Amino acid sequence: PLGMSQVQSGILPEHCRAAIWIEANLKGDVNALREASKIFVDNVATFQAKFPDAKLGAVVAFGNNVWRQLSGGEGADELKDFPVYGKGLAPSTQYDLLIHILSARHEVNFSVAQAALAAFGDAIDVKEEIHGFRWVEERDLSGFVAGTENPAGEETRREVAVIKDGVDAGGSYVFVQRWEHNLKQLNRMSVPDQEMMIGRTKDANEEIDGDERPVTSHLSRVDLKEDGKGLKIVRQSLPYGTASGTHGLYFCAYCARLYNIEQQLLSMFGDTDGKRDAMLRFTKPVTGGYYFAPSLERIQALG
Amino acid sequence: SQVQSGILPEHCRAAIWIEANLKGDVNALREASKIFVDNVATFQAKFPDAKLGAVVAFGNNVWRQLSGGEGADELKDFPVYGKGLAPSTQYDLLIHILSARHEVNFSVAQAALAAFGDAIDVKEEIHGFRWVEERDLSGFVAGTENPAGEETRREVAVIKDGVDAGGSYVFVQRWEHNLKQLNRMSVPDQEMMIGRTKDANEEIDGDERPVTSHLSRVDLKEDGKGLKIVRQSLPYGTASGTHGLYFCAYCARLYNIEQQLLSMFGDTDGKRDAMLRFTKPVTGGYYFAPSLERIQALG
Ligand code: HEM
Ligand code: HEM
Ligand SMILES: O=N[O-]
Ligand SMILES: O=N[O-]
Ligand SMILES: [Mg+2]
Ligand SMILES: [Mg+2]
Repeated sequence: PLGMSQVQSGILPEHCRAAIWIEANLKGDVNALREASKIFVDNVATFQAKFPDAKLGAVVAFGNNVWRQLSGGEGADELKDFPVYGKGLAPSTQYDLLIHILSARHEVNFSVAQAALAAFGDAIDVKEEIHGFRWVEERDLSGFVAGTENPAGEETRREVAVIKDGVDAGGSYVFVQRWEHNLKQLNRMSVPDQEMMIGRTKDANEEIDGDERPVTSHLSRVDLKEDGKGLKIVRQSLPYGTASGTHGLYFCAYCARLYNIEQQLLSMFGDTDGKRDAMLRFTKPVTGGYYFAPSLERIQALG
Repeated sequence: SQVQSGILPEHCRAAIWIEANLKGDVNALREASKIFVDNVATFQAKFPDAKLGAVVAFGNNVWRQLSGGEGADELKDFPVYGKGLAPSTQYDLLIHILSARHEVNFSVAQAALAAFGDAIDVKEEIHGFRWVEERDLSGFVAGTENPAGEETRREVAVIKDGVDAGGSYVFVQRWEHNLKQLNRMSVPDQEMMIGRTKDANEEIDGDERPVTSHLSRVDLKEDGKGLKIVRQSLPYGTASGTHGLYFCAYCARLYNIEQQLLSMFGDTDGKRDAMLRFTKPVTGGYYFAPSLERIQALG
């Protein structure tokens, strides 16, 4: 549709059961990312045509250094390399390229991931590939329901995640961060203590009032308002891993303003008020990066 | 004697395999196995749509101890085949979980680990998934000639009588595919390597395909009697890292599996399976899956 800016298909879908994230560095000349990105989004359209019931979406997104090159420095004014927070409590592993694929069918996501790798070829060095899965009752592996207060429905998710006007219209900022859960440590905590750590009840998933939970509770850290206006984000996080090996949450969020994500990280990691998130008692982040997801027509026009 | 629930279900969408060694007292496996099979029954009741099943199976040394040397006459440690071309990684314990729902399998695998606790040392945990059109990652449909329906699957996989009635022998072997090597082959050449056409999945006449084709290696008859097995194999891995097929088969006789391995790996006639051009096995083990009644009678 001329004069408009179409969002990449992976930002908005809700309740998808499976995802693949690929994070990679650029190995050679940045020009190689131009044709590869166009091939990949075309492949996504082909898979959507072949598998209409998968409800597939995907996003290509770029780190600061390569996006500044590809854009000539226009727009994406908030973009920067992911900093450390809490002096290293949240480590930084900023890469050049993020691919996020999500759908109702893991097997379709796998084919799409293979297509991404064929498009980019040896221009990229893959740093990790994570297969996310929705767990029972949409719970995080800790046993708490994850997603309840996420923006709901296309209209509100667009408001929160999608830039509305100007050169970046239809684009979004992305944050990804892989957490490694220590479930043995979690299971040493009583359920009441776990509920004070999160800020919601475990079985029934009821919010515990802000004046009845510690300021270190996760909800107290991240449910932030500025003069009454919530700093909302669109989360796409999923569980990942093996039962006997590494497992946790692959955190992913989209926002039209990087600012909202950063304020939540400054809060969680001790930089705002000297207190940190209680979830650090059982889980820790081991990666972190910021990316810019251009509109689809900005990709299709790379050249 | 009732069969363990994971042998017979067809067309699973996802599986988890856990291979482990015994670190503690062999007697710890008795109570743990009973706990786990009860967990599986509870999960089936909670998730009836999942069509969940699971199997606990034991390596030769531990099974001889748990059984007092009675039955399981064919059981032995997995040897190398082809003098080492197929490696051997025999462990003490196999747990196989399968269903329509990966997330249910994950909860079941956590329950297995809780039941066995620190008596076991996990050596491998593999998450299988059914790919598009039930194809192996090579692009060839996998499973077409597998026994179909409970009647025939019981005939092939489940021991009929005696002390082992309701049990089965299990073989597991992880393969690592090199899809770059595969993709350098023309499609006609790939078809002659497998023995079936790629898109349409039609058998190529045995008289017109190479004797090294996969089907010529594994579709074996003895005076016209097919040496059938029940395969539960699935794709696994990451797109950018290691990926392949996790091969898994059940049979009432270990013999049928072993004859296929001797054929594939050059021991029978000096010829090897043509798929070794692009994929290779990296683990291998044999296990005995007792009936449920036998498990209940352990401790
Ligand atoms: C180990 C990692 C994490 C776990 C297990 C986790 C878990 C949860 C849970 C259980 C909830 C409550 C239900 C819900 O409304 O979704 C929640 C809410 C939320 N989380 Fe997290 N989370 C993690 C990391 C993060 C990070 C890193 C951020 C932000 C940078 C974040 C932002 C949010 C937000 C904004 C909410 C909604 C709060 C509200 O408005 O009520 N989470 N999370
Ligand atoms: C890389 C590993 C393997 C791959 C990709 C593979 C793939 C295939 C394919 C594409 C077929 C044809 C369709 C079908 O009927 O299922 C097939 C058939 C079969 N495979 Fe394999 N296979 C592998 C390993 C093995 C092993 C290790 C064995 C036995 C020990 C085996 C036994 C069989 C049998 C019995 C059949 C049916 C043959 C017939 O009666 O037509 N396969 N396999
Ligand atoms: O709130 N973590 O998706
Ligand atoms: O024939 N391999 O499942
Ligand atoms: Mg709130
Ligand atoms: Mg035949």
